[PDB]
Amino acid sequence: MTFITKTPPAAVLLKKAAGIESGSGEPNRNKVATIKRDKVREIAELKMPDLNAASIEAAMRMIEGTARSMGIVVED
Repeated sequence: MTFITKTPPAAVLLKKAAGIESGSGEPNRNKVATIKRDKVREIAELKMPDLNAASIEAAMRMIEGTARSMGIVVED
């Protein structure tokens, strides 16, 4: 738990960005939002300067499979 610096994690930031306000709120293995790499692109850019990603496609790579663990799909 840290609320001082460093953007949020992929899933969380994903739920906020691609997860809209909260079409789910208590999701699990379903889908509530779908975006192309354009969103997971900018999204990873925010958590880029703080995430252990390895590059743009690399951040979205983990950020993508990450969104699937919540309720947001991603199209390459």
